[PDB]
Amino acid sequence: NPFIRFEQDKKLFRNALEVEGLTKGFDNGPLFKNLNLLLEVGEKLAVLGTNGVGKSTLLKTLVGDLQPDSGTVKWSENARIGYYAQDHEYEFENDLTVFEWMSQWKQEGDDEQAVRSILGRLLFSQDDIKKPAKVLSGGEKGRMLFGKLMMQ
Amino acid sequence: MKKDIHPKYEEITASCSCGNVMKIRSTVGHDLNLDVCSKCHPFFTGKQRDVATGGRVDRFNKRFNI
Amino acid sequence: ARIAGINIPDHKHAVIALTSIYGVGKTRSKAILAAAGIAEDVKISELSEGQIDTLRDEVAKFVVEGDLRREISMSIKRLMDLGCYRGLRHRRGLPVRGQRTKTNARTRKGPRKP
Amino acid sequence: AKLHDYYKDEVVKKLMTEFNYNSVMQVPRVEKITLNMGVGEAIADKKLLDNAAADLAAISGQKPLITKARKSVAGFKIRQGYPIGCKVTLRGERMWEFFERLITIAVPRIRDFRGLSAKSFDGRGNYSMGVREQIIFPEIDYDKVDRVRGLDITITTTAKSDEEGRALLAAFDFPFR
Amino acid sequence: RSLKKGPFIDLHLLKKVEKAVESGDKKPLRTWSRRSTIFPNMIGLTIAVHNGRQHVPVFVTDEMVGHKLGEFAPTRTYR
RNA sequence: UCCUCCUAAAGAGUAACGGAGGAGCACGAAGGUUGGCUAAUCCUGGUCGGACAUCAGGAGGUUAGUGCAAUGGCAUAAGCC
RNA sequence: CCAGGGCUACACACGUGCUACAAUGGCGCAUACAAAGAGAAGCGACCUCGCGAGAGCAAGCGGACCUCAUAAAGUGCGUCGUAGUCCGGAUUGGAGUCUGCAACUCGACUCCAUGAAGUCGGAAUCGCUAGUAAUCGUGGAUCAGAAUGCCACGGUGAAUAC
Ligand SMILES: Nc1ncnc2c1ncn2[C@@H]1O[C@H](COP(=O)(O)OP(=O)(O)OP(=O)(O)O)[C@@H](O)[C@H]1O
Ligand SMILES: [Mg+2]
Ligand SMILES: [Mg+2]
Ligand SMILES: [Mg+2]
Ligand SMILES: [Mg+2]
Ligand SMILES: [Mg+2]
Ligand SMILES: [Mg+2]
Ligand SMILES: [Mg+2]
Ligand SMILES: [Mg+2]
Ligand SMILES: [Mg+2]
Ligand code: NA
Ligand code: NA
Repeated sequence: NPFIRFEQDKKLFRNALEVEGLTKGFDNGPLFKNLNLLLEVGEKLAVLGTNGVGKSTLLKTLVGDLQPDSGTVKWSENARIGYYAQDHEYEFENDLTVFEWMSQWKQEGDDEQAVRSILGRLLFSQDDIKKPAKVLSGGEKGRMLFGKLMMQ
Repeated sequence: MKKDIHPKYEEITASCSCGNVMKIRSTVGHDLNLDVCSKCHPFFTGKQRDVATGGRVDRFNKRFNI
Repeated sequence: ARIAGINIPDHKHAVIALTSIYGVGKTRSKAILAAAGIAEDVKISELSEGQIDTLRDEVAKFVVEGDLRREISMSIKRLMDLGCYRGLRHRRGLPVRGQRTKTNARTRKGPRKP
Repeated sequence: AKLHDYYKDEVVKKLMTEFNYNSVMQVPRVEKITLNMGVGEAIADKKLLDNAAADLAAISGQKPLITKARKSVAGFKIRQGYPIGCKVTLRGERMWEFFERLITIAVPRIRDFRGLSAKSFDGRGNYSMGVREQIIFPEIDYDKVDRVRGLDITITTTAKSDEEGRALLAAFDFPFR
Repeated sequence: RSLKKGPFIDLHLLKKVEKAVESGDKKPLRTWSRRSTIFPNMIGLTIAVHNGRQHVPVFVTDEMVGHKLGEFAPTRTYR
C-alpha cells in the first residue's frame, strides 16, 4: 500500500477559479456551449459525462494547452496547478533514470535524500530506481506522476 | 577552444555616463551603459565623503534659539 | 518599471505603484508625481519611458531602500551601544515608548509562549 | 590584447629599471587567472551547480569544469567524487581581456569600496581575491540570480619574491590601498 | 520635548558644571536633577545620577548631548 | 571444511580446549588491449565556509590506494581516468 | 518637612472594552438633516502665518443673541476588481507643537517613513421584545495637561415571540 499524501504550500482564499463564457469546439462546434462557473476553495469537482464529448479538453483548456474558441479563464493569483494528464507518455519518452526523472522537480529546500524518500514511499526500492524511465509499468508510471505532484 | 560549447564572444562598445569609451569583448551580446569606472572613480573622495552622519553638538546648537 | 530597487508593479496607478519603494509612502509619492507632472490616474503601463526617465531621478532627492534600511539601523544601533534607557528596551525586545508590558505588548514580545 | 601590449611596452622597462634586472625574461609576468565558485551545497541543490556554471560562463567566456570532492569528510556529509564547485582557468588574450574588464568596470562597482588589501599574498608572488557578489560584474541582467554567490580570483604570476610580485600588480593600476 | 523655550537645566546644576569645568576633572558630582538635559559643555565629567536609592556615575560623551540626565540611569531592577 | 599472521628454532614441514582475524562471494566491468595520470598530511592567501568542502602556490614523499581478513606485493605501477 | 524614585515594574493567567479582518467597503471631490449641554485667572470669533498639531493681534459673551461648533452615518460623481489589497493599524526611526517650575523613568496631539497580528475566531458563553438590538456622531463631570472608561443627547433603524 503506497503512502501518498498531497499537501499545499500556500493556501489561497475566496474563489480559486472563474470561467466566463467558454464556448469551444473543434469540428462539431458546440463541444461545450456557453460554460459559466466559479470554483471556490476546497471544491472537489468531478466532471462526468461519457463518451467522445468534451469530458476532457475542459481540463486542457483550464491548464491552457487547448486554447478556447471564446472566453477567458482567470486562475487565482497564487494558484499553482498540479496536472496529471490522461495521456502522459510525452514525459517519459525522454529516457532518464528513475532517480533523475524524480529529481527534475526537486524544489528549493530539499535534498536528494528527500528526493529518494518519495520513491521509497512509492515502492521503488533499490534496482527499480535504476531502470530507464521509459521501461516502467502503467501503474508504476501513474505512481511516479503522483510522486511528482506530491513533490511539487 | 572546444568546438562551440563556450558562449559567443564579440566586441562591445562599453561607454560610461562620463565617457570612458572602451572596446572590450564580453558575454552580453548587447551594449551596456553603466556608471563611472576606475579612471574617474572617487576613491580619493568617496571614502572621504562616505562618513556624513555624525555629530550631535551642531544639531543641539542649531536648535539653540533661546 | 524600474526604480531604485524595483518598481515592478504594473497595472497600478502611478500614485500607488510608487508606494512599493522603501521610503515612498502616500504624500511623498504624491509630491514625486506632482513635481514631475504625471497624473495620478495614469497607470504605470500607460506611463511611457518618456516620463519614467524623469521619475528615476526624482526619487533620488529622498532617501531610498538601500540607504534608509541602514540609516535607521545606525539609529537603533546608536542607542544600544550608548546605554540609554531606550537602548536598554531595544536589547530585551520590550516596548520603547513607555507602554503596558503587564499584559499587552505582544507585537514587541512576540508570540505568546509559556 | 590592450593590456598585453601595455605590459610588454611599458611595464617591462619600468620593472627592469626598478629591480635592476638584466634580461627581458627575468621580470615577472601574469601566468594565469583562476576563477572558482565553491557552492558547497551542490548536494543540497544540484541544479544550483548548473546555475553557478551559467553564471561563471557568463562572467568569463569559458565553460566551467565541475570539480569533485577529493576526501570523504564527515564534517559536512560529503564523500569522494561528489561535485562541490566550478572552476575556470584563463590564459593568454582571454586572460588579458578578463583582467582588463575586471579592473576597469568590475572593481569600482563593489558596494562600500575601501581598497584591495596589499597583504593578500601567498609568500611567492600570487594574489587572491574575494568579490562577495557577481552582480558587480556586468554579465548578469538581474534575471538569472537566485543566490548572491561570489567568485574567487587567483592571479598566478611567475614572480619569485612577494615584493617582486607586488610591483607587477601595482604597475597595472590595480585598486590597491 | 520642550518646544521653543530652549533646553531646560536646573540652576543648581548649571553652576555645578560651570564651576567644575574651570578646575578640570574632579570627583563625580552628586545630583538629584534627573530632568536636566546634557549640554555640550559638560562633556568629560562623571556626574552621578540618583536613580532613587543610589547614585550611578555616567561618563558624559559627545553622543549624549541631547538626552536628559535620567535617560542613563535605570530606576528599577529586573532579574 | 577452507584462507592469513605468530608459536615455527633465518630451506619445506611441524602440536596443544595456544595467541589473533576472516570465508560459504562479488564484478558484463571491478575482464582484455591501447593512450594518458600520480597519493596522504599539514604550511600560506578568499562569498556563504567553520578545525576540517572547492581554488592557487610550496613542503612531503607513497606514511596513500587496492571490491572483502591478514601477509607478501605494486611507480614499467597490480593504484586513477 | 523636603528631594529623587514607585503606584506605569513582566516567563504568564483572567475579566470588561476599543479597532479590525473588508466590496450592503477604503479613498477623493461636492452637498443636506439634530438634540442636549459648558463658559470669567473661562469660552475665545474674523484676519494673517504654519503641510499640521498650533502661533500673533484680537472683537463678543457670565449668555434663546457670543464662542466652543464644521454633526457623522447619508446623498451624487470618480477610482480601487479579491489582494495581506488603495483593508488593518500595531510596532519602530527622524522632525515638532502645547500645557506645566519639570514630559528620562511616565502626557496628549501633529508631520515624514517602516508598515506587524489579523482573511470571521475550540470547548464554552453574554445582551436584547420597538424607537429596543445594531451602528453613526455630539456634549458634560473629573481636569494646568492627560480617556477606547463613566454620565448624557440625538440621526438611521431592524428580526422574531409557534
Ligand atoms: N488533438 C486533437 N486533434 C483533433 N481533434 C481532436 C483532438 N483531440 C480531440 N479531438 C476531437 O475532440 C473530441 C473530444 O475528445 P475528448 O478528449 O473530449 O474525449 P473524451 O470524452 O475525454 O474521451 P475518452 O474518454 O475516450 O478519452 C474527440 O472525440 C475528437 O473528435
Ligand atoms: Mg620455516
Ligand atoms: Mg629451521
Ligand atoms: Mg614429526
Ligand atoms: Mg581489479
Ligand atoms: Mg598502460
Ligand atoms: Mg587492470
Ligand atoms: Mg492602579
Ligand atoms: Mg448654558
Ligand atoms: Mg499571517
Ligand atoms: Na480524454
Ligand atoms: Na504494461
